[PDB]
Amino acid sequence: VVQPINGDPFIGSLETPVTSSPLVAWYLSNLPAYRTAVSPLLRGIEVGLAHGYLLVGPFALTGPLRNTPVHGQAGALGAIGLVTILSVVLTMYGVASFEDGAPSTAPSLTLTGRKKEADKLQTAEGWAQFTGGFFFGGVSGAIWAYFLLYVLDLPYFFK
Amino acid sequence: DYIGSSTNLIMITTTTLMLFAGRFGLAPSANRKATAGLKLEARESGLQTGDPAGFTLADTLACGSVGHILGVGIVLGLKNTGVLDQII
Amino acid sequence: EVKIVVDRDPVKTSFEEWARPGHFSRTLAKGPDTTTWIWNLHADAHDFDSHTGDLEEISRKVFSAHFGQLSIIFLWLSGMYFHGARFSNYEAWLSDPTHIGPSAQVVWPIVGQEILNGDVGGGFRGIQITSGFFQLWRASGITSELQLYCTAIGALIFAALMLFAGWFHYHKAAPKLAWFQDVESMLNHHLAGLLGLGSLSWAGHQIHVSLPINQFLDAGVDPKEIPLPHEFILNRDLLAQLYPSFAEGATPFFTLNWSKYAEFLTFRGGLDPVTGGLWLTDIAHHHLAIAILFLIAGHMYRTNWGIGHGLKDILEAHKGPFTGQGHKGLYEILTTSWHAQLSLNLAMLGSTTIVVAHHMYSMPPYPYLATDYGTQLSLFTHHMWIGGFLIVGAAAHAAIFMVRDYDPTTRYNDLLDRVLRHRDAIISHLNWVCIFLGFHSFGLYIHNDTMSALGRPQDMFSDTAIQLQPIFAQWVQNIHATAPGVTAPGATTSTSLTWGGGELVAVGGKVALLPIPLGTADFLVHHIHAFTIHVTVLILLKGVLFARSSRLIPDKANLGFRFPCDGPGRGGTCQVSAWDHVFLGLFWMYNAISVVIFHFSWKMQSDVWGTISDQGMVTHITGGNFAQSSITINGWLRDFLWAQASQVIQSYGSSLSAYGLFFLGAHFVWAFSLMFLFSGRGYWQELIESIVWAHNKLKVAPATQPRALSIIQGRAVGVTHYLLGGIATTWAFFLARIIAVG
Amino acid sequence: SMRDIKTYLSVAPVLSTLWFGALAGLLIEINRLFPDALSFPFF
Amino acid sequence: RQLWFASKQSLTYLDGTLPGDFGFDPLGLSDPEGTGGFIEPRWLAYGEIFNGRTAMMGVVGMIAPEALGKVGLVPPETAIPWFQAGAIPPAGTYQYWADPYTLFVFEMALIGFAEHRRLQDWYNPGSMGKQYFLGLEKYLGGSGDPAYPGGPIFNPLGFGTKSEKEMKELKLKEIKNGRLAMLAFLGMSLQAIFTGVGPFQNLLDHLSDPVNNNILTSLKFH
Ligand code: CHL
Ligand code: CLA
Ligand code: CLA
Ligand code: CLA
Ligand SMILES: CC1=C[C@H](O)CC(C)(C)[C@H]1/C=C/C(C)=C/C=C/C(C)=C/C=C/C=C(C)/C=C/C=C(C)/C=C/C1=C(C)C[C@H](O)CC1(C)C
Ligand SMILES: CC1=C(/C=C/C(C)=C/C=C/C(C)=C/C=C/C=C(C)/C=C/C=C(C)/C=C/C2=C(C)CCCC2(C)C)C(C)(C)CCC1
Ligand SMILES: CC1=C(C/C=C(\C)CCC[C@H](C)CCC[C@H](C)CCCC(C)C)C(=O)c2ccccc2C1=O
Ligand code: SF4
Repeated sequence: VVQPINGDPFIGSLETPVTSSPLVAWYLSNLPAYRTAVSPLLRGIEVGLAHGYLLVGPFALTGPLRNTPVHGQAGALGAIGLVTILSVVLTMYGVASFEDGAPSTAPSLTLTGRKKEADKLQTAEGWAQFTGGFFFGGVSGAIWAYFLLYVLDLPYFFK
Repeated sequence: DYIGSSTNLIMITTTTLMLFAGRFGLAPSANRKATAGLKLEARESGLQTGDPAGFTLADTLACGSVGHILGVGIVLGLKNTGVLDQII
Repeated sequence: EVKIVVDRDPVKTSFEEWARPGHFSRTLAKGPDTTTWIWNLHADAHDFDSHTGDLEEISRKVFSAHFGQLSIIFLWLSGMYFHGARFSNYEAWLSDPTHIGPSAQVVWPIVGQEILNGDVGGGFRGIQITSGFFQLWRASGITSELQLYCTAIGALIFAALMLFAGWFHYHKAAPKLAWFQDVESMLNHHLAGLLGLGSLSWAGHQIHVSLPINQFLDAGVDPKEIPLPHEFILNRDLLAQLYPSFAEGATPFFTLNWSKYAEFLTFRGGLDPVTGGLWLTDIAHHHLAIAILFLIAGHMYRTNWGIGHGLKDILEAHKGPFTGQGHKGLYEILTTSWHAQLSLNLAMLGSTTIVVAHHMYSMPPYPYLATDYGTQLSLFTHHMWIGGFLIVGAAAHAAIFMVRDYDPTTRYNDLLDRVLRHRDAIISHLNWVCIFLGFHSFGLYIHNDTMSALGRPQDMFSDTAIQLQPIFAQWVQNIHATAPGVTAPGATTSTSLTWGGGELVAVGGKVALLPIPLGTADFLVHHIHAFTIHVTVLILLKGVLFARSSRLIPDKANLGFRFPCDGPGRGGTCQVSAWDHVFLGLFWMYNAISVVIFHFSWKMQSDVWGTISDQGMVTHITGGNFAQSSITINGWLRDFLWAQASQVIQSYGSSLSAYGLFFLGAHFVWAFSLMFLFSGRGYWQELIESIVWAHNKLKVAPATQPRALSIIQGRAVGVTHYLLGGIATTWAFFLARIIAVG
Repeated sequence: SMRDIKTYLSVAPVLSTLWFGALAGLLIEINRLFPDALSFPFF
Repeated sequence: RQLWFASKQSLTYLDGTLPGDFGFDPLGLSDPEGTGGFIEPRWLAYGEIFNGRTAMMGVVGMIAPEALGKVGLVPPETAIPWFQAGAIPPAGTYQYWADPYTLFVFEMALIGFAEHRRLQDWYNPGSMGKQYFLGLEKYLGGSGDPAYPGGPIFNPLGFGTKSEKEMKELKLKEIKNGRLAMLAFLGMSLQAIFTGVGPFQNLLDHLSDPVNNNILTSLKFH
């Protein structure tokens, strides 16, 4: 079940059931970071929403104010601050890596060898759209989790 | 008396059954190899024996000892499970 | 066929070679030009494989050297028994074990050293021992000094026999190569002849000697009035007065009436409440069953009668579903390389020793052992250290195999190739898991130290705070403690008192064993142990797997097993050899074993050992401080090292002053090693040039030109002195503490 | 031979062992005869 | 030639060249390859013959004191079982003229003279007829075979002269009457352990009423 990658053993890896099964390829090709024919803004928005939604729990349950009546607000604010730090880091990486006007450095070949248009994400403008989407989605996702957990007070398991 | 008891017959039965299995091609032997467990092959003992079937003196003792082991196990299991008297 | 074939008079016995040092080496036999020669002479002495490329000669030398080692071991045992017979208080100890301290070494009165002859009791003055020979001798039924004398004489005769056998089997009749490669017959003889019959004979000794003697000993009978061991043999009435089942002889054995022997063949479990050790009848049944198991095992392989499994057939039959037969070619590899066999055997013996150390503290097999705290601590620590060293040696000699014996053009193996073809993935994943374990184990201690220092104890990880309970261990303990009755109906009590089932055994007003509880601190320290072991594995496995090449040095196998570097280029290439990986692994092994023995010492002193009053109030040695204090580093520094060092540092002026002297000397040696570890040889050779000028000035410059130590020798001297200093420091600390306070 | 055994007894570690053993014996006997000395009292 | 448990490897070197050859080597200890030390066909044959010759008179001398005492020709004090004569102190003793241990040194001197003198002929035959030995050195020469010395001293009467095949028949008789004696010694050694009575006395119990057989003597009393 283990074979060379694309029939080329002399590349620095060998295909396994982990890296070549169609089940993994479908899931990884259905993720926002690999939708090469979608505008960077929406791809960044989905990422920001998901990560901001997930970051609420740790700050709200493990912090130094967990046994106080305002623990939910502290957790939400911690999630928002972390999202701000991550957005700053994304902008810095984009500035350092991509220059204005340079062509995309994304691979232009598929498994069979068919040429494809390069991904717009690996550019100065696409990365900026992705970063703005990530920030907006992160704030929205944090707010949504706070609203669902400590405003409506849905009946969860160990909230 | 010990002779004629339940324990005295089980050992004889097991030893006779194992000897018959070993000699008449029902089990591996010196001149009969085996790989999977059911495949009866045909080896050479390499020692002169009067018996024309290949049964060798070192091949009698193997089945003789297997019979003793199996019979002792069965007898002690029967004694512990109840179905026979603990001391005979 | 399996036949005994030798060669007659291979090597002539002469003194000519003794007068020519370096005779074994073609490059050393010339004589010295520099001091380096001398060091080389000792470094290459037992490397037979490099002396010649002939396998048969290597095998013959190995056989003779093993005989020599057996002769030395017999000398050691003869000395132990003679010193026990001549200069000990064993006879007095036989009459009051709980109040008298064992002693078998005495010193001469010069320069004031006679103060070391301390007051151990029983009208005797000397040095207290912790090897546990007294308990072993009592368990063997020994009651007189004459018997010990006879055993020592027998051991001297055996040592002579082993040395003569070495001489004969090397210089007179040397076996051929086919003799050594009969692995089926060797396995048959060592499984059945050595282990099975050895256990059978010892079980017979226990049944016919040890049990009746210990009956009188525990009955309160003066040792000089006990019947002699041969009286129980030629007078069966005397033996039948204690065990009535000896009246019927061996008839139940052959008639399958074995239940008649239940008097001295039991399945009790637990401990004897008088001696605090395992029941002797359980040990006898154990050795009988083990003997049967090994006797049956030693009939599996085929030698001369066409019956039995061939070893090559088993390996070649299993094959693999992954497009090939993986286990094909291992028989040839394992029958032509001494180093690979040594690697596998060293690993197995080293792990077994750790098992022995763990099992002997929790199920104490000798009488009056559990309440002799110094002996218990000594035995556990000793066997831990031995096992660690053997395991490291396994990696070293596996690397030697990879460098010198691996050859895919003549002896191919598919599994070894497949492993070599994903070494990057293996090593990267081990690296990551090491980082994860280190963070989530040591950072917890760091977090606790910070929280405690900031006045926030309610945010710590502790039993009174955020709890991390080891639920799986508690569940396994509960299963084992309630095993007698359902899953093991034939056993009276559990295998150990530590499992649970509230009950305590006390001998002479001292606790032997009792249940051991587990909490947050135990969870933390167990994950620390996991961290240290995984890191040691990372280093040693990297050493073995990249021995022949890497992305940095494509032709490393041409440089050899033991070489210092390949130059300052490529960014720098110091310590790329496999020998350097072994060198680095020794440090992490030391770290791991030190933490293991510290955990053992503190936990046993805090939760097990202690005294008990008439009403049954247990007072522990350190009073249960482990649970709250061992969860910060400051706790280990203050409540363990600083508190328990008092005995060793206050020992001057008493019989324990030698331990204070060794404490200081071992700190000295440890610090001395750093000079070798931190520096390099160019500086030292430059200094030696200036010193040699001065010697030349006065016509005293030697012909053997002085040279600094080689780079490899510098590293070797460094690690050797580091380990000796650290281990000896801990040795003195433990022995003074446990002897004074226990 | 006697020549070869005399040659082997003259090698450096063996001769060092014998020399240091004799010296240690001499010092031990002297300290047994004149013990606990901090000075030279004869003259 | 009745071959007994003869293997394929054993038949190569066993070809009826030695007296009493029947071809029983189920282990191969007499294989000619890889010889050294003691394992060697000449030494093995010599050792078998010598142990048998010793066992002959060993078994004979361990029975006469009891039977001859029973028949009424030896005083009852002297007539005792063999294992009660002093060789095994825990199993009875007798007071002889000097000592249980001085007799050992007296015996060992005389036996060591004979054994050390016999060992030399095995190494270099005929070397005992050279040096002066009170005039008896002209007879202690040998024949050429250490096992069969012969000569006037070892053959005062010519029972093995004027024929050749008769000598082979006598060697074959010696092999049988020596192999029987070793098993007899083993039997009389085990019988005393399992019964504690004189071997000659044990004969009558089975001879008269064959009821007290081995099964009744399996409890292994003192
Ligand atoms: C002192 C013992 C002794 C020795 C050294 C020999 C030696 C020999 N026998 Mg002989 N025998 C001995 C006793 C006996 N043999 C026989 C029956 C035979 C036969 C039928 C034949 C021989 C033959 C041979 C020769 C070749 C076989 C061989 O491998 O020899 C080397 C073998 C050994 C040195 C084995 C030694 C074993 C050792 C004495 C005992 C080992 C432990 C025992 C298994 C258990 C002992 C327990 C105690 C309590 C008794 C060789 C000269 C063959 C031949 O051609 O002869 C001319 C042959 O055909 N022997 C009997 C009667 C049962 C013996 C009884 O004591
Ligand atoms: C049942 C027979 C038997 C027994 C008891 C032994 C015993 C031993 N063998 Mg083994 N061996 C056997 C058969 C046997 N062997 C056979 C058939 C072969 C050939 C295939 C080998 C080939 C072999 C090798 C190549 C080596 C051993 C070694 C050893 C030693 C391992 C260390 C140990 O546990 O010491 C435990 C110590 C003791 C129990 C105390 C010593 C007691 C005495 C000396 C035991 C003598 C056993 C021996 C079979 C006696 C033969 C006598 C006869 C030739 C006159 C040990 C003494 C190793 C060793 O160290 O050799 C020196 C070793 O290198 N054996
Ligand atoms: C106390 C001394 C010490 C320390 C702390 C380390 C640390 C380490 N060694 Mg080293 N080592 C030492 C002595 C030490 N070594 C010595 C004396 C030798 C010579 C024999 C070596 C030889 C050696 C080898 C040969 C190897 C290591 C490896 C490692 C790593 C193990 C992985 C791990 O746990 O990652 C987790 C990290 C830690 C446990 C470090 C502490 C982190 C703290 C608790 C948290 C910090 C919080 C936060 C980030 C603070 C930020 C502050 C901000 C202001 C910057 C780690 C970086 C191995 C490695 O690389 O494995 C992957 C390895 O192969 N060491
Ligand atoms: C350097 C001294 C020396 C030594 C160590 C030996 C050693 C030996 N000689 Mg040699 N010999 C020597 C000098 C020596 N000899 C000299 C100088 C000569 C030249 C004349 C000879 C001439 C010689 C001959 C001709 C023979 C020997 C033999 C022997 C062997 C005897 C073995 C034995 O079992 O003896 C057993 C004896 C003892 C262990 C000593 C017992 C001593 C007892 C207690 C003395 C009691 C005396 C008694 C009171 C006297 C009165 C008794 C009466 C009342 C009944 C032995 C290897 C014999 C041999 O085997 O040759 C192959 C042999 O035939 N030697
Ligand atoms: C007289 C007298 C007197 C007084 O009173 C007392 C006294 C002193 C006691 C006495 C004496 C005695 C004596 C001297 C004896 C001797 C004996 C002997 C020698 C034996 C052997 C004996 C011997 C013997 C048994 C032997 C045996 C053997 C055998 C089995 C073998 C077998 C075999 C063979 C073949 C070969 C193959 O491959 C293997 C086998 C199969 C294994
Ligand atoms: C001659 C002949 C015949 C007959 C034969 C016979 C009759 C045989 C028999 C045989 C036999 C009859 C054999 C046997 C054997 C046995 C054995 C070999 C055994 C073994 C055992 C063992 C080894 C045991 C063990 C044990 C013990 C000790 C204890 C515990 C348990 C057990 C079990 C583990 C016929 C007619 C056919 C043909 C013609 C000829
Ligand atoms: C100290 C040191 C040295 C110098 C140390 C040396 C040369 C060791 C000297 C050992 C002894 C003292 C040499 C003399 C041995 C004689 C046999 C002594 C004869 C006199 C006695 C009998 C009294 C190195 O060469 C070195 C090399 C590489 C890394 C680190 C270091 C390093 O740290
Ligand atoms: S510093 Fe030493 S070990 Fe490193 S490359 Fe230079 S010589 Fe080699």
